Amino acid sequence: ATVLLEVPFSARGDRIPDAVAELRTREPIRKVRTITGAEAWLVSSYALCTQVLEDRRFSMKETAAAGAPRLNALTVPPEVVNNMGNIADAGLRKAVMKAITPKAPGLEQFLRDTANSLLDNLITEGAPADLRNDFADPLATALHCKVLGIPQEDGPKLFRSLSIAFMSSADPIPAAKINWDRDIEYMAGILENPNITTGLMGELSRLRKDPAYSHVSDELFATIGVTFFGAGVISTGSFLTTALISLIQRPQLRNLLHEKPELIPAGVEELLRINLSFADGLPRLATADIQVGDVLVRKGELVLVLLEGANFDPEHFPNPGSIELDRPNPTSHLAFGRGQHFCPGSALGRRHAQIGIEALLKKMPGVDLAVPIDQLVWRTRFQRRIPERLPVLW
Ligand code: HEM
Ligand SMILES: O=C1N[C@@H](Cc2ccc(O)cc2)C(=O)N[C@H]1Cc1ccc(O)cc1
Repeated sequence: ATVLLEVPFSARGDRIPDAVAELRTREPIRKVRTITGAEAWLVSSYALCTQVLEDRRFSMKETAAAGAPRLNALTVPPEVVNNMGNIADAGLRKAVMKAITPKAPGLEQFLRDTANSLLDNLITEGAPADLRNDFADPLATALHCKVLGIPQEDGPKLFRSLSIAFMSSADPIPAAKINWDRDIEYMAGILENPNITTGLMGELSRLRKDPAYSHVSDELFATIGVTFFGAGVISTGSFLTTALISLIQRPQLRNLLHEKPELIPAGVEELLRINLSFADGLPRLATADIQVGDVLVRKGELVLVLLEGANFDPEHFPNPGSIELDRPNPTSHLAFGRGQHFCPGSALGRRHAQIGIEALLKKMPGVDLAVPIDQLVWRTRFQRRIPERLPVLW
């Protein structure tokens, strides 16, 4: 006798498990057990993943309902599971979106300058270099401080909340609340700080005192700062780190992008498509009985949308494991999700990775792993797959 298939399958972000293609072929929606002991439906084909993400009756907000089957324990207050809905209801969606585009004057130059400075420092120090802790994550952190309008020197402490905030735990995490409450206090102080006049927080600070927003809560304004910093920094730092591994393990592609940096955007789109950074399926709770393939999902059941299930589906992306720069459907992957919850930072995430990779290939055209790939240490019970250190030489 065996127990019900458990998720997630592997914390390794450098290879997709054979099980994903097996499930997709044989049972593209099937029952699994999560780390909390709950049962859930794991969806692993492009067609079914898109169906679930495009049907609002599969609800993110409702995953926070008391007594629901859970993927993992909340690390934020339950109301924050409705974060984007709260932002939209407050009439703040357009302003938040506008503040986090990569198109602000000087922002891309700041990204380039920061990436180049980080790389110069690594070169000065000598190989081996850690491309996660000393490149990708600081680049993500510096970017988000700039985007938010907050001091660069405040980034590191905010960043250090993230190894706990983005845990994927069976049980509540006391440290997550300590850090959350502290980080909220910090953002509340930022809103009251007359020096903060630029970026997302400068704009929220002005809107907070505009009569058209007088009944939006201070709680929401501070929450937007903490959540956009955290989701943006964890997602961009983790994606760039694992994309760097994908590229290092493809010297022919690495050389092509070095020789023809104008192909970097197409390269980054394929790196997004094959990315294994999301450690868990995207969770939704059914709010009605809904037919998904061969399964009638019942009201109150948990559904997990496996992004790599969709993104490696050969019926949508032929030769799915191969990076191909000339696909006819290159942005149709689900790396940024789909539907109501489509990533609001997608353009910024693309630009962070493009500029990071452009700078790395210019400064370190000979970049390679400095340890056998199996020696990377993959973070466990986390909402992202990332190596603890990424040692390289050049
Ligand atoms: C390569 C980088 C990124 C990747 C791969 C990524 C991926 C995703 C995905 C898959 C979702 C959908 C989650 C779901 O449907 O349950 C999402 C949502 C979200 N992301 Fe991103 N993200 C990235 C960068 C960013 C950035 C730069 C920001 C902000 C500065 C951001 C903020 C958010 C927020 C607030 C949501 C929730 C949206 C909603 O619920 O409507 N992300 N992201
Ligand atoms: O619960 C939320 N929390 C925040 C994201 C977030 C989670 C934890 C944290 O410490 C900070 C931000 C949100 O914007 N919306 C929801 C849904 C969500 C969760 C994770 C994620 O990567 C994206 C969306």
